[PDB]
Amino acid sequence: GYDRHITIFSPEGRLYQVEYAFKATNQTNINSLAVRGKDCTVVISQKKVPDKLLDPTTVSYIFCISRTIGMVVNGPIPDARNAALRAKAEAAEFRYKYGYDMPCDVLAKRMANLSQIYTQRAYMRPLGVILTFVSVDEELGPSIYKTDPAGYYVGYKATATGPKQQEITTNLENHFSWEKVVEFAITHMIDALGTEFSKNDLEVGVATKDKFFTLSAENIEERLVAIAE
Amino acid sequence: GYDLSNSVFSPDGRNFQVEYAVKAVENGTTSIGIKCNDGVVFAVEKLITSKLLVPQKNVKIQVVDRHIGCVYSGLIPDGRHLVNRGREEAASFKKLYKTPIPIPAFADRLGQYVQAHTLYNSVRPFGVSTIFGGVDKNGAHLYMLEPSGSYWGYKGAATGKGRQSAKAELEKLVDHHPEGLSAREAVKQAAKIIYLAHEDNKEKDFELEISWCSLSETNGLHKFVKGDLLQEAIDFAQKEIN
Amino acid sequence: DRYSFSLTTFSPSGKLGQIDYALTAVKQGVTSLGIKATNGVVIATEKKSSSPLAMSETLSKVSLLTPDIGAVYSGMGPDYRVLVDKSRKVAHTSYKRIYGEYPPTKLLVSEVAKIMQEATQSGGVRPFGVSLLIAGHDEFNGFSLYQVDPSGSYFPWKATAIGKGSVAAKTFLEKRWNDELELEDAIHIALLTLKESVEGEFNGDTIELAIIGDENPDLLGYTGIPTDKGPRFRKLTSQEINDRLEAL
Amino acid sequence: DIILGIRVQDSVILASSKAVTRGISVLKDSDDKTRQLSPHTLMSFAGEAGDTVQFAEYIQANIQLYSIREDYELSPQAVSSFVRQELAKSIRSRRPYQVNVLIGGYDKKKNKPELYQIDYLGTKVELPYGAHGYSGFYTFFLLDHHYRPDMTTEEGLDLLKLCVQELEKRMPMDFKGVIVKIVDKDGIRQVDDF
Amino acid sequence: GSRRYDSRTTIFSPEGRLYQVEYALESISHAGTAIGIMASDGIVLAAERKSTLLEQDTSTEKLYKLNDKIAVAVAGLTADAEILINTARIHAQNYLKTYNEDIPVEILVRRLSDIKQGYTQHGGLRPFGVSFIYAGYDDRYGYQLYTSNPSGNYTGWKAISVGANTSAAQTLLQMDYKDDMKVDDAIELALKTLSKTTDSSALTYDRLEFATIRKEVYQKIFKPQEIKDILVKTGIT
Amino acid sequence: GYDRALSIFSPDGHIFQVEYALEAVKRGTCAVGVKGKNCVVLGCELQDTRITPSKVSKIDSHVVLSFSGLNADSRILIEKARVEAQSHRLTLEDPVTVEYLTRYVAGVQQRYTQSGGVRPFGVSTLIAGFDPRDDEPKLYQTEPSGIYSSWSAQTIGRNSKTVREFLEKNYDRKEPPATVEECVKLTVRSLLENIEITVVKPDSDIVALSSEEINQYVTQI
Amino acid sequence: DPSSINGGIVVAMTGKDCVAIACDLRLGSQSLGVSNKFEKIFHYGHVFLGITGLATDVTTLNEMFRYKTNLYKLKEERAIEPETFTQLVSSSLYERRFGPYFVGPVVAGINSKSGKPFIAGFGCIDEAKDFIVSGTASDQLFGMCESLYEPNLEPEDLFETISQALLNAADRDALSGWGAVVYIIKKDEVVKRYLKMRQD
Amino acid sequence: NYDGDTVTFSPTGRLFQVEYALEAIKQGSVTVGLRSNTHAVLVALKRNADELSSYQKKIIKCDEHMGLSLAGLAPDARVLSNYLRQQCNYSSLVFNRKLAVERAGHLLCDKAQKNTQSYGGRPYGVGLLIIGYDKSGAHLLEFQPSGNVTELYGTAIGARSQGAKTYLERTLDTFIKIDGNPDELIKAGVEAISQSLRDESLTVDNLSIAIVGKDTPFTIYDGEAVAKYI
Amino acid sequence: DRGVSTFSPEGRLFQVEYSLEAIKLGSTAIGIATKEGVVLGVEKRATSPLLESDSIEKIVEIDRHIGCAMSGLTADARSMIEHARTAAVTHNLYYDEDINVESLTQSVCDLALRFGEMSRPFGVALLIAGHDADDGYQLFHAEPSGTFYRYNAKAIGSGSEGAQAELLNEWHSSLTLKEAELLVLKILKQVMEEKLDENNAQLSCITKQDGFKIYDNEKTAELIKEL
Repeated sequence: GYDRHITIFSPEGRLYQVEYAFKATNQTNINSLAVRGKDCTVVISQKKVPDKLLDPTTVSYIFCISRTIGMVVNGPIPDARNAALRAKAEAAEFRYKYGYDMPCDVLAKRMANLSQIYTQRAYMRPLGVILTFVSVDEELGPSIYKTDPAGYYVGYKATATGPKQQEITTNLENHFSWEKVVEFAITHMIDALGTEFSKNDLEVGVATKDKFFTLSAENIEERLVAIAE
Repeated sequence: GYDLSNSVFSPDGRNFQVEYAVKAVENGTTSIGIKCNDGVVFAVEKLITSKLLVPQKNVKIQVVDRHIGCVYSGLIPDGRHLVNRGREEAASFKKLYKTPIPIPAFADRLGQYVQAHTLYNSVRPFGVSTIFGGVDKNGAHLYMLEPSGSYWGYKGAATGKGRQSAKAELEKLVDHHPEGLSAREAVKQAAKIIYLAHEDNKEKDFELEISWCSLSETNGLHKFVKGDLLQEAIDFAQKEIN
Repeated sequence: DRYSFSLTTFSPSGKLGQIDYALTAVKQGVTSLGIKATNGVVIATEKKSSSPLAMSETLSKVSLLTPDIGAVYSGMGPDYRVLVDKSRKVAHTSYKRIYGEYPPTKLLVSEVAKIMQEATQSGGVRPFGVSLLIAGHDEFNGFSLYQVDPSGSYFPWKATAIGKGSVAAKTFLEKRWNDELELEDAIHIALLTLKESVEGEFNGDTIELAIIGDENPDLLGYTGIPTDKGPRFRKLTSQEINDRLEAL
Repeated sequence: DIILGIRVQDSVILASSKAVTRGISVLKDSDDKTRQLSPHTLMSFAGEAGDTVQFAEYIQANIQLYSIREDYELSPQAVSSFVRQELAKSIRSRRPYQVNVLIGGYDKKKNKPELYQIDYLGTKVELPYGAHGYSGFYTFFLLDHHYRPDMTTEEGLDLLKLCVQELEKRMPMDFKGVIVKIVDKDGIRQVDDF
Repeated sequence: GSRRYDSRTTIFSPEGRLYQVEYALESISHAGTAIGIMASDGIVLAAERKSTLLEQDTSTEKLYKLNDKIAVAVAGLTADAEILINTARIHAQNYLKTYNEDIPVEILVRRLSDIKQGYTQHGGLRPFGVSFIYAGYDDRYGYQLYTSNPSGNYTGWKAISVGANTSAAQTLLQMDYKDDMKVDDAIELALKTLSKTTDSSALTYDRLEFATIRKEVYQKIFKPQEIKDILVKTGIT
Repeated sequence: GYDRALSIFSPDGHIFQVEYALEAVKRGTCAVGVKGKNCVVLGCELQDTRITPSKVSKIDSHVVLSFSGLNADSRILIEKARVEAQSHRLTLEDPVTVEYLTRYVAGVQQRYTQSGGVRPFGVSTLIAGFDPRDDEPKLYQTEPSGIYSSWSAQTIGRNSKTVREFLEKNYDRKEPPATVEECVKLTVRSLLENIEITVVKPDSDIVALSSEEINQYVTQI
Repeated sequence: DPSSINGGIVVAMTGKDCVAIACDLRLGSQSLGVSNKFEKIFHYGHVFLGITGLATDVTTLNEMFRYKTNLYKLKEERAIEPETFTQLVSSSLYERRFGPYFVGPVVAGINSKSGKPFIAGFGCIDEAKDFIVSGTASDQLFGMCESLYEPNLEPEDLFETISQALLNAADRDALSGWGAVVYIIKKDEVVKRYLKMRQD
Repeated sequence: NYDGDTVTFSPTGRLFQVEYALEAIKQGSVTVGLRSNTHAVLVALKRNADELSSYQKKIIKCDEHMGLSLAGLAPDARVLSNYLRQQCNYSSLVFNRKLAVERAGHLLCDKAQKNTQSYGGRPYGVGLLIIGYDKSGAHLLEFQPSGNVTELYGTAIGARSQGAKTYLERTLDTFIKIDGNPDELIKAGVEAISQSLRDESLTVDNLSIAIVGKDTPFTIYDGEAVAKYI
Repeated sequence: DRGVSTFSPEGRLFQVEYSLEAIKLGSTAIGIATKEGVVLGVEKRATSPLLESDSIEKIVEIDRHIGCAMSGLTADARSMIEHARTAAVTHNLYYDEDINVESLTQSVCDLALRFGEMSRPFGVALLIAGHDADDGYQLFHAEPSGTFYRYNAKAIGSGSEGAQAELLNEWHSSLTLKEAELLVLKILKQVMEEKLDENNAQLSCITKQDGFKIYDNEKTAELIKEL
């Protein structure tokens, strides 16, 4: 009866707490998509701020892990911030230990291993978040690596996360400077979700060769205007 | 049967113990925060449970370092525990570095601490929601931190029993004053909002406590509103009821 | 951590329930097989992708443990990943720091099985949900192929399969295996068995195959040391698998 | 201290000096620097004042515990190995035991006497005769001359008496005579009239 | 807290029994049969394995050397047994390092059984699901045959069987064992007892692990060809 | 560390784990001890007899310990008792008295009944012997709860109630068994309601009777 | 320096399909000679090990290596080889880098598979092809070996060479002597010989 | 389902173990605290298990300037008073400073709160009334197991404390202005505690009174010392 | 299950109440404090005639002027008494003076609630009797709940319910020491199931001059005759 309350095996060989963490990843009802250009990686995340008392510049599910790595999280923001702090510490520690910046895939494996530990030890619950790491690796180029509560991670050509991740995923499959990549991603998210975006409805992160950065509301409005033309 | 332990996901992916802590918060007295053009104002309703309480002596609002004010609703001892952690954190930041801790950094530290209390079944979630903020080198910041560890920046924040009416009044404030409120008029309006929200708890008398941290009025340090300004705000609130 | 008691305990029938459930998780995993020939061992598995936009090249289900030892799994992938990390670390610390050489296959298999049994008996941990097929070569035992179970039990095999279609694959290997098999014949039999096990597309991108065979001095990365032989573990590329499938 | 050991055809004879000196005065002139480890094993010790007795009783307690636990007696070889291991552990501890011991015992299964010399560093060696420190400087000539493997207990005692006489004549201290004990198949006995 | 999920492995039953120990014994009762026979001139260890593609010539899963003079037959979980066997080997080598003598069989058996008992009284962990048969020689008692179970009890035997069908095997041993048999007669007896207690229709060399200790003492773990020869000569073939 | 409170009070004031350890003791084999004027005689009713340990164990040269219940737990108790006796010899220059050793063993047993993460020993011990340089016989008993007491004659194990009734009707505290023969014959008669006999005498004179002597005693009875 | 407390020397030589290892037998306590039967050469299977230095350290290391090689044989089901044993010795010695044993170990043996003679000196491994020396007379041994040694000596010639080198180095060393033992090691047989030398 | 541990919230947000610890106080004997500007008074009704037994100590003295009275589990009160004495000791040692009553109350607050959020412990089953005098004057603090510490003019904790508390509320304006006449404040406290009796009357052995003030060190009256106040 | 340190909805610890009900099954112990001393008497309750009743130590010495009786799970009583003796000796070592009886009782009762995940509270109740210059002859009743009271006369154990009422009837401030002995013996004879005699009951007393002493079977028999 308690196989559903701690991460031990069920008689069917399943970890119900991990599956429920997967369920928790969609509580925020936010959809995100990541696309790689030939030179840059772009993450578009929905920015839903319904309360008018909120300061919108603080509502953010995109984190700058290091100079080159950015992370977009699908799930509750406390677990998202926990994962962000851990990833930042891991990146800084890798730089200290090995003399060079941690690659995006190494960090993704780092966090997936932590998730696996939470999956195997009973006193640790899984974090109910999905972590998408993006960077332009100095060896592998633009990179998307996505981690889930199960400790599973893999690299992606493009990826989408959220309640409507299926629609965006099939849309990208049908399709299959960084400003053009951003415009492509925004247009494709509009088409997949069937909803026009204002400058306040979107979060944009861009991983380039020298740095990862996030666009401001003014930059997002500029990209929306460019799409309008 | 998923609500008996802290770190258990329900089949829907919910943590029911955090929701129960939120219920405990909702049971508490109403506390608000208003971000003015150059500072932050904190106001809290202090219920007078008995005539034997010493007036102006059971202080609820707490200072962290010299520039951060914290007010909370729900389980007051949990709020004091959180504020003790926040003071330790501000001291550690001011020892490793030299600047006073920035408000967003302090908010992140408190959020990490509160979120760590939802990770294990050997610990209980915080039974408070904390409105905190202050003035740093980047201006004024206002945050509300929930039992889940979630926190956001706010133009105006409210928790407690009369949180809905206080939120409506703060929304009216944000609508009517896009230019940015002034610290003194913010104190007056905080008094007004607390008095308005007390109507949901009219069965008992209450004492109004206000504090503020303004770049101009208080020189960027958190100070309690006392004396002439406090009485002026009280009279403004009393008049604004009628 | 207040979990200091065992989560795996005996039942009134003598069963260890968590180990049985880990075995059930293994049986639901993707089929992976290993065949031992006279001059090599071949381990093969299906690469099942979660999304068509996933880069399956980044997910390696076959791992090098030592230059002459490789591993494949069926079951829970993250468990295999952490087990592979621990196995490489143990193969270095417990053996190569002491004796200056990589362990023989059986000793590494015993160390991995020890790691698995520790998860079986220690407090506050579930067992690993993976069975590993570990293929290796050592100077004194030659080529060997070992299956390690979640309980920590390991067994040497001439040929075996684990996972979703392990029963049919094992029957086919019983039909096809013989003690005079060459490495190329073993690879052909492995490809046929995996063809019978794989549901959808059967090609070099959906199949991961590695061999323990001849030493590869071209993969050593340096020359000038006559006694440094070169790795025997070799993961076949998608191009090589496609070539061996076109002339199937 | 002065410790002599001599293994003869059927027994081991140990002689230990009687004097205890601290600073300006000879406090005791009848000390027994031996401990019975087992009914057929005896250990005599020399070295630093407080370390010798402490180490000896620790060893004796350990050997007694083994004997009770197994309802069996350790062989003299095993006892000497255990003592050597203890001294080797001590020599690299926070404060080593500065104790030199002679282990004389009778192996009831081999029916042979055994003598082992172990110094403070932990160098063990099986000897027909032994002495620690400067003691062998005044005795080794005589044993090298007159020792035979087939010597009886009486001849060994005469040789020990001659060695003690030589030590009394040329060593520049007064060790106040020796206490003589014999280990054989009948157990451990003391020679008072030496 | 974790109190809800604790199974309380180290507690008594109202009848004074230990649930987990009894369940581990039940587990071993389904393991392959291992037999030890102490003859006048040595000890015989025989174990029944429990596929065509299995590398039988390499598999050593029930008989292990702990020493130059001590061997164990294993019934139960093989990985727990491997842990215990490593500890036993290290303990025997520690004894040899300390005393320059080979460890007596009883001391080693007692140490292993104490390790087993420790998991039964404290720690909250499950018992080892292993039963051992120790065949050993030492100068004190000569050839000795002990057995130990998850509870940590160890007893000395002239002939003993562990694993599946212990009752039938012990009945056969009681019927046919003599104190004055030679090692060859003991080997024959072990093969006959295994044949009449196996659940399979026939007993073949691939299903058998065999070991003897004979006098200096010599441990011989039989190769498959030697097992085949002994099967043919005994008459089971 | 595992520290769950396994031995706790039931609503009726009982510690169930200690009661169940007592049941485990009552399922033990036997330990009959008959104390006389000069004798303390301890007895019990394809196995290899050479290497199967005798139930009576020497804690020191003068104190022996018989037990009943779980043999594996008894091994740990006996090891602790022997180590304690050796340490007492080492540090207080004196061999343990029977009461001191009994107190130490009962203290270990009691400690295991109120420590977290452990279960009580399912062992009751009959501790017999003589104090150093003394001659009055001692026969103590310890139980899983930690209770220790002195007895003229006591039995533990299966048939303990019947054998204790037999002793209560045959042993008389007015006139204890006068000779070693009387001690042994009373013990054998109690065990006859296979026999092993150990006689504990002062000055560390502890001997187990041969099978011939025991056969003569049985035939006389 | 604890190595000079006890004295003693060990020399190993390679021949044609054979190795020789030789040592003196003196166990000394500074100038005083205590034992003439302290053999410093031990073997674990077919791998021979000579240890010079502090005698208690010699005994401790012999016990440790017997322990480790026994566990190796139990785990591996095969006897350790001279190269693997050399790695084991190096790792064991550096396991006590700041608590070192005051020893000089010399490995001699023939690899059972390849059949090639193997000798080694030391934590840093000196895997020489001609000779290894160790002890208080290492300079005398170096002179004698560098003068006398020639490659591919037959076992009899190798015995004579190593014996003469050892005897003449021990004659010029105060703390070495009181007898000598030579092991002529081949794949099929190992011969142990005690040498007649000066007893001063 | 939710009352078995202090680490669990009820579906309505309640902590049941803390409430049970409060009920532990409600089973205890009534003690009354009240203060004027110059003096703070503790009045306690000591309880005896048997008429052959003595009356359990209700009032504990910390130092010359501070003391407390307890209602509920006496060992918990002793633990808390030992911690309070340690805090005052630390203040005196490190700063040569008398610990303020409010700061000591907050230290008790933190110590009590630590047992309501972590598993394994239990809430303290005692309530305390702490009176003290410092540079800011007379102080009366009510401590609760939940961690709540309150500064009051007057208060009563224990069984039937509601009558005493109601009387103190009615008398508030009178006794807060008593000022420099300690005997009258003690008298008012005695009337307050007498308002909480049901059957037994205040006797020489029953009544225990403590006082601390401007020029009054913390003194406890027991036995015949309270006969003038009965 | 439930935690050992849990409160009941009525504000009482479960394990403490269970331990008190465990105490209720113990052998009876009676203590009477007078101006000349304190008399402690216990019911031996030997389980068998072969049990040597002189080995039952249910009255022990804590210090020269402090002794106590025990009732309930007397195995826990030994640990409590060892702690008490260590406390008294440590007091004499640290302060060069004998410990006060009330201070000794406090030191003992400090262990009472020091349990939780000690696995359980003690299952024994003590009657601590002692003398000192500060307070004279004193008698305390220590409980596993951590509470203790000073008693003029107290009875604990199986027969405490009627014994306490009888002590209420009989005790007065002018009782002499011999009257206290007779009263203790009378109450024991009243409440003991067995016929009271010098082999199934024990007496002890604490006086300033002679300290803590246990009455021998001879002297106890002479006192029993007086009834």
